[PDB]
Amino acid sequence: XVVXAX
Amino acid sequence: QTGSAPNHPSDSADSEYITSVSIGTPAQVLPLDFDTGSSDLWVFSSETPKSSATGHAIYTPSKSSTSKKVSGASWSISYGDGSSSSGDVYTDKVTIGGFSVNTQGVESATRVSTEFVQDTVISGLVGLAFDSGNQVRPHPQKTWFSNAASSLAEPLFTADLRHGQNGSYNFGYIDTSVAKGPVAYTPVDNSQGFWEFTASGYSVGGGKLNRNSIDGIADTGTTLLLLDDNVVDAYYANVQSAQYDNQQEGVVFDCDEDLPSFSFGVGSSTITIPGDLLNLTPLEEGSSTCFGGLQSSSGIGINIFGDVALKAALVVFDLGNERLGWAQK
Repeated sequence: XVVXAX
Repeated sequence: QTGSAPNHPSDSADSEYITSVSIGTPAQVLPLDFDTGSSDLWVFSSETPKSSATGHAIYTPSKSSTSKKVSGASWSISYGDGSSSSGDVYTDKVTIGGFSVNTQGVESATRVSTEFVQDTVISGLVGLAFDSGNQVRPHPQKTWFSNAASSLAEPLFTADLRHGQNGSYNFGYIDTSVAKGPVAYTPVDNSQGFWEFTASGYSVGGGKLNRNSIDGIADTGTTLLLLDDNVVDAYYANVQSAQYDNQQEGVVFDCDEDLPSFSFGVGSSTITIPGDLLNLTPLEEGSSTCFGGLQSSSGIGINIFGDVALKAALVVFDLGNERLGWAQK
C-alpha cells in the first residue's frame, strides 16, 4: 504494498 | 492530557495498521488507517455507495447529535498506489485513544476506488501529514493531530508498529519504555506537506554508516521501505538467492535467507532494521520464496520510510518542533 497522497 | 490507541497489522504481511477512532455523539467506532503520508481524515459513511461500503463499518452523520455538514466543501485525493477517494465534508467530535477533538473535519467519501472497497477491515484514513496537504476545497480542513496539538500535554505523537503483534499510537507523550535506546531527532522539512527528513547515511549488515545521505518521508501509511535503486542494489548484493520477480514487481529471495540488517543514520545516531523485518511475506501459503520489505522507490519518485522501517523503532512525530525522533526498538 500500500502507498498512502502522492 | 494524552491519548493512547492500540493498533494492529491488518493481515499477516503487515500491509497496513488499523486503529479504532470514535466519531460523533454517541460514538461510532471505526477502524481507520493512520497515515502520516496524507492530510485528510476521510471515512466510509452512509453517503458512500452501498455497493462500495458493504462489509465496512460506516459513519452515519445523521445519527450523531454533534455532526454538521460543511456547506460547499468537497475533496478528492489520489494516492501513491493508484487508489483514490472523494466526497463532501462534515465536522464532528473525533476521539482517538480517549482524547477528543470536538469539531474536526470528517471527510465523507461519496466515491472510493476498488482498492478501498476490497479492504473491508478499514473504514477510511486519518491523515497525519501537514495541514498544507489537506485537499478540502475551497477551505482546507486541519488534520486531527494539528487540531489536537495545542490541547495535548505536548504537541507530538508516536507510532509503535510491530510485526504480527499489536502496537500503539500515542498522543501527547513519549513512551520510550517500548524502546531500547533513546530518541534521536532530526529536523523535518515540511515544504512538500510530508514528514520529510534526511538520513545521514546507511549500512548493510552492520558495518559503519556510510555518508550517502537519503532524503525520504516517514509514512505510516506505506507498507514497505522504498529506497532508490543504488540502495536496493547495495542491500541485496550479497543476498545470494535475490532476484527481481516481474510478477511480484519486487525483489524476492528464498524465505530461509539470513537477511542482512539495514541501518541508517538519524543525525549521528543509528537505527537498525534487523534482517527479520526485511522479509515481508512468503509469496503465497507454503512458498519457499519471500518478498523483500525493502524495494525500489523508482516507480513513485520519492523515498518512503514505510512500516517496514517504522517497525524497527518508536517514532516520534513532533509537530511542535517540526522534528522526527527514532528510538531503537
